[PDB]
Amino acid sequence: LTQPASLSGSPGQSITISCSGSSSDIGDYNYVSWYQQHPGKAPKLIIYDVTNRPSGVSDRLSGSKSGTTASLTISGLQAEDEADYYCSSYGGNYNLVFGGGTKLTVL
Amino acid sequence: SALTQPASLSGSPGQSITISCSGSSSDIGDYNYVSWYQQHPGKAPKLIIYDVTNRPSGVSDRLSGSKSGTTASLTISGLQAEDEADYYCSSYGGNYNLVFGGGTKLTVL
Amino acid sequence: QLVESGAEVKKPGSSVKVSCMASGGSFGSYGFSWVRQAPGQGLEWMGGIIPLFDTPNYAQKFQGRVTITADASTSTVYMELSSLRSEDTAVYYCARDSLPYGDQNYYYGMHVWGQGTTVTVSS
Amino acid sequence: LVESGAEVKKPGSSVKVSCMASGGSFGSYGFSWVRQAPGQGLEWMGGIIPLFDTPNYAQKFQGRVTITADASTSTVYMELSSLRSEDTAVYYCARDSLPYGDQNYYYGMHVWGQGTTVTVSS
Amino acid sequence: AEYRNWSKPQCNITGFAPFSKDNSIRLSAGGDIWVTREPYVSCDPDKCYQFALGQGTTLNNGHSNDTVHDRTPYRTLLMNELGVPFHLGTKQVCIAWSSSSCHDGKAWLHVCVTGDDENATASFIYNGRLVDSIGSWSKKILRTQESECVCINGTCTVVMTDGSASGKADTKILFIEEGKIVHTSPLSGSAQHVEECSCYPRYPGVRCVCRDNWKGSNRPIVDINVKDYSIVSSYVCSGLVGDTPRKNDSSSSSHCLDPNNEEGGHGVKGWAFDDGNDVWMGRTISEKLRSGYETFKVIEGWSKPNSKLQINRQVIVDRGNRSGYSGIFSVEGKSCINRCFYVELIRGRKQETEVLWTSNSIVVFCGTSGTYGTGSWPDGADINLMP
Amino acid sequence: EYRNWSKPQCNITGFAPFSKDNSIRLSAGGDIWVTREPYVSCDPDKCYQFALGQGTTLNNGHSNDTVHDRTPYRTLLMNELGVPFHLGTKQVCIAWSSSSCHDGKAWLHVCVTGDDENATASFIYNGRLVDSIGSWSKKILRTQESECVCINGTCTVVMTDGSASGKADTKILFIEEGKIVHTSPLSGSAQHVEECSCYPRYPGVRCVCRDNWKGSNRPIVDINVKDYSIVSSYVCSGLVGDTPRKNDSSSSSHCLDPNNEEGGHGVKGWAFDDGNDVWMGRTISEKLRSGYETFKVIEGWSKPNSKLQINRQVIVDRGNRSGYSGIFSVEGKSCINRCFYVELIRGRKQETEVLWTSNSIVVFCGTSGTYGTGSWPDGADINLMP
Amino acid sequence: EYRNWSKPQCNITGFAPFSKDNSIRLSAGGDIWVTREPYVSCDPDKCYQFALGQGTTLNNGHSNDTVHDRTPYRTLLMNELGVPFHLGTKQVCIAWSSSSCHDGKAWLHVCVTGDDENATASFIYNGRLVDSIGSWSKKILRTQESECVCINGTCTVVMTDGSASGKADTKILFIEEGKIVHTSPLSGSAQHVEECSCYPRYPGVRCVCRDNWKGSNRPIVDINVKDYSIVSSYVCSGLVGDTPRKNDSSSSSHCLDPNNEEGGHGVKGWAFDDGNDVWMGRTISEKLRSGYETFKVIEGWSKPNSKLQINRQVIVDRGNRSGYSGIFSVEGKSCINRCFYVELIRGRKQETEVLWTSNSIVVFCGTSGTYGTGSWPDGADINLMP
Amino acid sequence: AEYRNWSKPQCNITGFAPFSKDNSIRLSAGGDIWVTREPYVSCDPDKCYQFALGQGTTLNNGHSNDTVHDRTPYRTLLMNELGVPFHLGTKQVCIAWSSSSCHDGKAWLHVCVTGDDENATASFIYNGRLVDSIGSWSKKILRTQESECVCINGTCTVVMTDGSASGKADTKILFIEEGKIVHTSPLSGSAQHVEECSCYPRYPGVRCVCRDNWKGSNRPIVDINVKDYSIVSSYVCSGLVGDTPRKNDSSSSSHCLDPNNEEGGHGVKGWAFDDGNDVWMGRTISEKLRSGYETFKVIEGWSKPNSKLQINRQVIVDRGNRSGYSGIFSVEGKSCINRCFYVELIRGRKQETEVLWTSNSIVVFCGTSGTYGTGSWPDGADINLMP
Repeated sequence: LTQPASLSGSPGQSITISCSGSSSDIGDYNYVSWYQQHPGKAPKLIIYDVTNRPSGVSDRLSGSKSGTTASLTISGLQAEDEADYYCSSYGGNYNLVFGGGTKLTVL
Repeated sequence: SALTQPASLSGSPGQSITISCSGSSSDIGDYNYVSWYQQHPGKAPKLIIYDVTNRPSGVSDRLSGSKSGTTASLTISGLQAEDEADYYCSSYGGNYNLVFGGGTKLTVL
Repeated sequence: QLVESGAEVKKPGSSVKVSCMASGGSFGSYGFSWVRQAPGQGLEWMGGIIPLFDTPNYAQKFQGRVTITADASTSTVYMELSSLRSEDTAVYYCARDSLPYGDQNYYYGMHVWGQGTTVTVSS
Repeated sequence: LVESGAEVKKPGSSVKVSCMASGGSFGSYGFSWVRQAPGQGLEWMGGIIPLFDTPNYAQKFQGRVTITADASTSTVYMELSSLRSEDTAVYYCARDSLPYGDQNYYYGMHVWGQGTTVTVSS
Repeated sequence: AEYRNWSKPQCNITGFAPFSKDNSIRLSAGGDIWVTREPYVSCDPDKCYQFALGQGTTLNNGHSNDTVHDRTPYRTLLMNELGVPFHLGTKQVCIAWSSSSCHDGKAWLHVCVTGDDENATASFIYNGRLVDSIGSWSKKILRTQESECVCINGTCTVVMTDGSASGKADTKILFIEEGKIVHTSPLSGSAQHVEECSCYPRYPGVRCVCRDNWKGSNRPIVDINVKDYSIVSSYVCSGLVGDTPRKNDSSSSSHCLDPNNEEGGHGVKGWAFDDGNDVWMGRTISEKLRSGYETFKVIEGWSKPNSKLQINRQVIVDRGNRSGYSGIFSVEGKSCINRCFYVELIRGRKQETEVLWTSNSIVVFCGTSGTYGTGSWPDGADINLMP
Repeated sequence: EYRNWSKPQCNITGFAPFSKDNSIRLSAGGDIWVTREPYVSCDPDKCYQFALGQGTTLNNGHSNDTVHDRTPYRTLLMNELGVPFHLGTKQVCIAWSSSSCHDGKAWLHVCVTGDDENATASFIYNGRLVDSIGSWSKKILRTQESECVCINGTCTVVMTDGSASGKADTKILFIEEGKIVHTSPLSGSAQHVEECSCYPRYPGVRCVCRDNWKGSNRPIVDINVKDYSIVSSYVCSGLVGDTPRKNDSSSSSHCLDPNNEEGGHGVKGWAFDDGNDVWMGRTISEKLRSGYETFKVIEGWSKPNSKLQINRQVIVDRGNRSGYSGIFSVEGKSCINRCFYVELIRGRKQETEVLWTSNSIVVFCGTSGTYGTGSWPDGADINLMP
Repeated sequence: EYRNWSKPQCNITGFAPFSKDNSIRLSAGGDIWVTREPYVSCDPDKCYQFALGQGTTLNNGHSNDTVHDRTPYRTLLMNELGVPFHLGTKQVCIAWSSSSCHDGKAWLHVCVTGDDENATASFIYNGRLVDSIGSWSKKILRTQESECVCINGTCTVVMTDGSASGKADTKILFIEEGKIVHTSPLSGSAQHVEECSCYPRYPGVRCVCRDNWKGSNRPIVDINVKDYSIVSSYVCSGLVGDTPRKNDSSSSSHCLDPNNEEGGHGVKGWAFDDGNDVWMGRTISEKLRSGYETFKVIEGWSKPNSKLQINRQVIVDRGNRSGYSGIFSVEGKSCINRCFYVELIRGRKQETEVLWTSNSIVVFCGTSGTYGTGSWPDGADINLMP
Repeated sequence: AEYRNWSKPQCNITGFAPFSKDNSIRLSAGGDIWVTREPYVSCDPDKCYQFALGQGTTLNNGHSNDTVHDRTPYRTLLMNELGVPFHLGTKQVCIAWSSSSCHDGKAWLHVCVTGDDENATASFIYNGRLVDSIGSWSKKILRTQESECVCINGTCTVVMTDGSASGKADTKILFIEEGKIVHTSPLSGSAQHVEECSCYPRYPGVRCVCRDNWKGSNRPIVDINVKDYSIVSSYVCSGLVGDTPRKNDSSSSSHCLDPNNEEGGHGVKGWAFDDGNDVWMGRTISEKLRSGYETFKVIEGWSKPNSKLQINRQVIVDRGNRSGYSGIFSVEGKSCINRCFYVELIRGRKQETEVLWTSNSIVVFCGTSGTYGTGSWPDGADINLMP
C-alpha cells in the first residue's frame, strides 16, 4: 500500500490521510485498519473494518473508503494527534499488507 | 374542456386563493382521481397534487387539495412570487380516458 | 428523467414522429401519456400506453389520427401524427406514472414530465 | 500482553521471542507478529491461531521465521534463525479482539504488546 | 384417501347466512398481523382454509409504507385455518403475487406466479413439493384466478391469463393431475377478456364466472369440460350487471353474447352461480367505487337475456363501508354441494390517506335452505387508532 | 361414536380446582383477546374453552366502549382449556350469543348474529354451515351461552326470543348433525327462561336457567328428546341462586311460581340434583356479582323452601368480582362428573380506572374425595393495566 | 399399552448436552411466562417441559414481588421440550406444587392449591379430574416438584405434609388411572423427606430426596409397588449433594442417619446407582446455589463415607447461578437412560437490579460414548432486562 | 412407515423454480423473530422443514448486540415447518453451534456440536432421545455439514471435520443407524480440505460437495459407499469454480485431481450436482464478497477437466444484495428424486454498520423439468427501519 510520507496541519482544522493500493489490496475487501503510533510507544489501533472504531478512541477519527483508496479523516486537529499513522489491509490469502507511515505534524 | 375552471384569478402576497374545477358525474364526482398541475411560462407542466388530496414530495406544503360533490378545489395559502403560473385540473373520466380543464392564470400583485 | 426528440418543421399533409425515452430504471409496467399544448391554449390528453401490454388508448377526438407505439426493452414510446393540419402546431409532452400498473393504479397517472417537442405545420 | 526481554545476539545466531496473553482463554484467537526497523515502517511477519497450530507467513519471511504456540497457556513464540545484519528491529505481538469465525478469518490486530528489541551486532 | 368428484346435487339456496369473520385490521393495531390482499377460502374435506397474498411485512412495521403495490418479490401465499388471523405463526406455502389453491381430496395444489412482469414463473406445488413450472407465453403479465381452483376426479382446472388488461389477452385453461400439467386449452367462445375467475364444480364439468377489464361491465362465463378438455364461453344474461364500474339499474344491460360496452374498463373479481334458470349474484352497492356489498337472486337471469327481476336481497356490507374482491367456493355436505362466498374489506391507502399501508379483512358467508335475517358486517376498524 | 351419557352420576362430596386462565394478568404484557360470556365444553378426549370475544385485544385502541354486548365484530373463540385467548385462536363463527357441544363425532356451534330486529342463528356442524334460522318474535334472539347436550346424535338447544322484562317466546330446538329436526315451545310453569345451563340426565336433558322478569329462584326445564316433550318448574331450594336476591332469612321458593322477590334481573347460574339434595353455586353478594360460593342443600330438589345448607365452598371471596357461571358434564370411566365454570369480570361499569371490559375463567370439577379451602380470584392489579 | 420400564439400565460414562431453553434471554424482547421449579417428563414419543408459572409474563407489571411461591395464580405449564413458555402454552391445572407422570396411555397431574392450612391436591388423568385429596396435617401440602414413575399403570407420588424444620408426615400415594388405590406412610430411617427425584428400578421405584431438618446427605426412599412397601435410608457417599454443606474434607455421610452436618435448608437434587457406584449432581458452591457439577463416586452406593470421585463434568460454571435439579428416565431401544434437568434461577433476592424471579432449564442426558467439556449458563444480561 | 432408499432416478432438470421464502428480517422489525445463522432445509416423507442455528435471542432485543460470534453456549438448533418464520413458538431441538439433520423415513436424526473449541461434544438425537455422543479427536473446533445428511436405508452419513481451517484437518465420515454410530471412516482421496459438505443421495451411495478453506477455490467431491463404508475424493472439474473468493472467469481453473491454488483462502458453503456429464451448480455473483447468487449448468463439467461452457443461467439474487451460505437437498417425487437448493441471505454487521445484530433469511428453489422465467428474490429489508 502507498501512503504520503508526511503531512502537516493547523490546530483546529481537519486533515485527511490517504492509503492507495491495487484490487487485491484495498478495493476488493472491506478489511482496512488504521493504527496510530506515538514515538517510543507501541502501535495503537484506531480504526478497524474501514469505518468501525474501537471504544476508548476519540470520535474525531473517522475512517472511509472509496474505490481502491482508503481515507482517514481527523477533524479538530489537536496536539496529541501528532503520531505516525499506518494503514493495513487483508491481502487475500491469510496475509496482511501494511503501508509506509505518515508523519502527521500539527503546527 | 370537459372540466370548467376560472379563466384568471388574482391575489395579494400573503392571502389564500382557491381555484375551483367543476365537472359532470363522469368527471370530478365519482372516481376521486383528481390531479392538479402547475406550469410556469416556457416550462413543462409540474404535478403538484395527485389523488384529490395527496401531494408529491418536493412540493411546498402551502398547496392543498380538496373535493366537494362534483367540484375540486386547490387552495394556495400564503401567496408568493413563485406561485404565478397556469394551473390545470385533470380527472379520470372512465374507460381509460383522462379529461383536462382549461387552465387558470394565477397572478400575484 | 425523460429524454425527448428534437423539434421538427413539417409541411401540411405530412406525418411526424415524436419519441420519448425514460432513462431511469426499467419502466415497462408504467403508464406513459401524450399531451398536446397549442401556443397560448390549454392542455389536451391525446392518449396513453403501457409499453408492456402494447395496447394504446386514445381520446375520442384523436381516434383515427394518432398512432402510439412502444418498446418495452428500451422503455421508449413513440407517437406518430399523420395528416398534419394547420392546428397541429403545438408542443407535445410525454408524461409517465410514478407507480407501476396494478389493481388500484389503472388510470394513466401523470407524475414525471418530459421537456417537450415543438411541431410546426405550415407552408 | 507481556513479551520477553531485549536480547543481544551475534550475526548467524537464532533468537526466540515470546508473547503471553492473560485475562482469559485466547486459544481460538489470532496472534500476529509485526517487525519495525528503527526509523522504518511496520512489516507483518506472520500470524498464528494457537488452537489450529498452523501458522501463516508473509511471502518475504517464508523459510526464516518459525511461529509456534501453546494454547493452554495462550503463549506464542517466534524463532528467527540466520540473524542477518538488517534483522535489528522492534518485534510486536498483537492479538485479535474477536475469536475465529466465519466472518472473522483475517488476522485482526487489536490488542498490542509492548515490544522487544533484538540487535544483530558484531 | 379418495379423490373428490362433486357428484351430488346443488341443494336449495334461499339466501346466505353468516359463517366467518377475521377482524385482522382491528386486531392489527394492538397485535402482530400480516399485511395482505387478495384472499380466498378453499376447503379440504375436513375443514376450511383461508389464503392471502401477503406483503412480507406486518402492519405495525416500517415496511408497511407504500404497500399499495401488487407485484412485489417479497409477496408470499399465507395459509391458515378459517378464523385464525394471519399472525406471525402462519405458513408461507410459496412465493406469489398471484395464487390459486385447491384440494383434490388427497393433497393440496398451489399455483403460484412470481418474478418479473415481462418474464414470470408459475410454479405448481402438490403435496408439499414442487411438481411443475411454466413461464409466460405472452410475456405481458402471468395471472391466475386469485381464488380456489376446482379438482374433479384428480384433475384440477386453473384459468391463467397473459396479456393486456385493456386489450386482447391470451387466456388458457390448464388441466393438472397431482401437480403435473397434463393438458392446456386455449379459451374459446364469445368472451373477449377473462381475468380472475371464480370457479365452482357443476358436475361433470367446471363453471367459472370471471372479470372483464376491457369492454364488459357484465361478467363472462367459462364452461370447462374436463374429460374432453373443451372450453366454451358466454356472458351473464342478468340485466343487473355485477362488476363494480357499471351503469345504474335503469341503464345497465347484458344480452350475454358480447360485452355491453357501458363502462367496462376495470372491475372486481366477483362471483355468480346458477339455480335453475335463476342466478345468485353478489356485487357492490356503489356503481363506481368498491364500497358496499349486496347479494341477490335474479329470476331467469341465467336463461333470459337482460333480466332485471330481483328477489331475496341481503346487505352484506353497507354503502358507507369499504369492500373489495369477492369470490366463491363450494363445500360438500351430507347430500348436497353448498355454495359460499368470501368478501374482501380493503382498508388502507388510495382511499384513506391517514395511514400508509393497505391491508384487508375477510367476511365469509354460506348458503342456507332455511330462514335468515338482516345485518351488517363491515371491517369496523377506527382508522384514527391505527399505526 | 355418538355420546349417550348412559352412565350414572358420580358421587359428589364437593368440588376441586381444575383450571384457571390468568387472561387479565397476561393481557397487561401480551396480546390477549377481549372476551365476555365464556363456557367450557368437553369432547371425548379433552376440554375446550369458548368465548364471545369482541374483535380486539386488550392493549388495543378498540378496547374503548367494550361494555356493549351485541356488536357485529363479536366472534366465538375456541381454545384448549388452559390456553389463553392469544392471537393464534380460532374464530369459529360470528356471534354475540353462541352455544357449542360435541356429539362424539364433531362439533355443533349455534351462533346468533345480525341486528336486534332481525337476527340469524347459524348451525355449524363439522366445520360447515348446515342450517340457519331467523327471529320468530323479531326481538333479540338469544341462546344458552353455555354448552348444549347431545344424546345419541340429537343435540338440544334452548333459544329465547322476546322481552327480558315480560313474556318471551322460548323454544327448544332438536338438531341432528347440524340440521334442525324438531322445534318445541316451552311448556310448564316457568314464565321466563334465559341463558340455561344444561346437563344430560339420561334419557333426557335437565336445564337450570335465568329468570329476568319476576323470579329470584331459578327455572328448571326438563327435555325429553325421544318424544320432544318439554316440562318446566322452579328450584325448590329456598336459598335462591340469582344474584339479585333477598337475604337468606327472607328468600323463598315453592317449585311452581316465581317468588317475586327482587327478581327483576339475574345472572347465569347452575344447579343440579344429587337425589333429593341440590348442588348449587351462587354469588356471595346479594345485589352485585362479587364473590362466588357453592354448596349443597338437603332436600332441595324435593322439599319446597328447604334452607338446610351443608358443604359450603368459597370459590371466589366476596371482595373480588365474579360473573356468569355454568355447568358442563365430563364422561368418566364409570360415571358422569359435573363441573362448573365461573366468569371473573374485570373492567368498566364497576371499575372506571380502565376503559375496557374483559373476563377470566376459573373451572372447578366435582370429586368423591376430600378437599380443602382457598380462594381463586382474577387477581390482576387494575392500576398496572392499559 | 402401559409402561413397565423392564429393560436394564444403560451404560453411563457421563452426560451429554440435550436441550436448553433460553427463556430469560428471550423474555427481554418477548412475552415469556415467569416460572420456577420446572421438570422434564417424557411420553413414549417425545419429552415435555413443565413449569409452575406465576400467572404473569416477565415484561409485565405483575412481575413485581414474584419471589413468593404459594400464590392462587400459579399454574402448571406444559410445553414440548425446547419450546419456550410463550403465550400459547397450556395451563393444565392450578398448582403451586405439581407432579406429572405418563403411564403409556395418558398423563397424570398431581396439583396442589388452596390455603397453607387447608390445601387440595387434585389428581387429573387423561384431561379430566379423577380424584382429590386434602391436607392430613393441615400444614403446607407439598409434592415432588418433578416427575414420578408409573409401572404397569400404578403411579407412585411422594407427598409431604408438616414442618420443614421438624417431623413431617410423608406419604407415598399409589394411583391407578387417576384414582388413588393405596396410600402408605413413610417407613425407614429417613427423618425428613421433601420433594424427591424418582426413577424406575424394576420392579420398584427409587427416589432421592432432600432433607430440610438435620441432614445434607440426600435420603433415599425405595418403593415396592406390588405390595406397597416403603423403606428408607441415606446415600453412603461422603461427597454429600445438598447445597448447604461443608467442604469435601469435613463432609460425612453414613447411610443410616442424617449427618447433623449443616442440615438447614436444602435444594432439589438427584443421584442414581450404577452397580455399587453413584452418579450424582450437586452445586459447585457450598452455601449458595451457584454452579453445578455432576460426578460418579466409586462404591458410593455401598461403602459408607466414600470420597473417591471420577468423571467430573462442569454443567454450570461456578460464577453462574443454578437452582433445582432433577432426574427423568427415557426408554431407549434396549436400555433405560437417565437424564437430568438443572434449574437456572435469575432474579431477585440475589440480583436486586430487577423485581421479578424467573428461570431457565438446561437438560443433559447420559451417554455410553465420549463427550467433552463446556459450560451452559443462562447468560442473560441482567442490566438489559425489564 | 419404512426406511428411505432413494432408489429412483434423478429428475430431468432444465433449471430451477421458486419454491419458498422466509421474510424473517422484514418481519423482525415489527415482530418477535429469532436471530439466526446457517439455515438448511430437510424434508421428511410428508413435508419440508427449515432448520437454523439461533443465538438464543430475538432481533428486537438487547442481546442482539455482538451477535457476529459463531460459537456460543446459547446457540440452539431451531426446527420449523418450511415457510413458518422463527417465532417464539419455535422448537429448539438441541444445543448446537453446528448441526445436521436427516429423516430416515421413521424419525429425525440431529447431530449437534457444542461445548468448548478445545473440547467439543457431538450428540446424536434420534426419535426425540439422545442415543450416542462423540468427543473431539483432534482437540480443535469440531464441525459438521451445517446442512442435511443423507439417510439411506437406516444408515446415516455425516461428514465431520476437526482441525485447522488453514492447514491439514482430520475429516471423518460417521455411519449411524438409529442414533448409534456403527462405523467411522477417515477421509481418503485427493481432497486436502473438506468442510461444510452439501450431500445428496446418488443410489446406492452418497455424493457430497463441500468447501475448501486451504489452497482451494474449486469444491471438493466426496463419494461415500455406505455398504463397504468406503470413501473416495476428488474436485469439481467444472473450470468455473464455485467458492466465493475466486479469480475471474478467464483466469479461473479447475482440474479434476488437485486444488487449484487460486485464491484458496476462505470459502462459502455451496453445492453442485451431476447431470450425467453436465454439472448444475450455484455460486455467488461477486468474486470477493458474498453478494448475489446465480445458478448455471456447465456442459461436460463433471467429466472434462476445466470446461468453461455455460448454459441455462438464472439470477437467484442480484449483485446488489447480500447472499450467504447455500446448500442442496433432495425431495422424493412420484417417480424420481428432485434436487432443490436453499440460499442464505445475510443481513447485519461486519458489512452493514447501521445495526448491531447479524441474522439471515432463506430463499428456497427447486428443480423443474418445465419452463421458468427471470426474477429477483433478495431479502429486501430496509436496514434504516430496523431496531
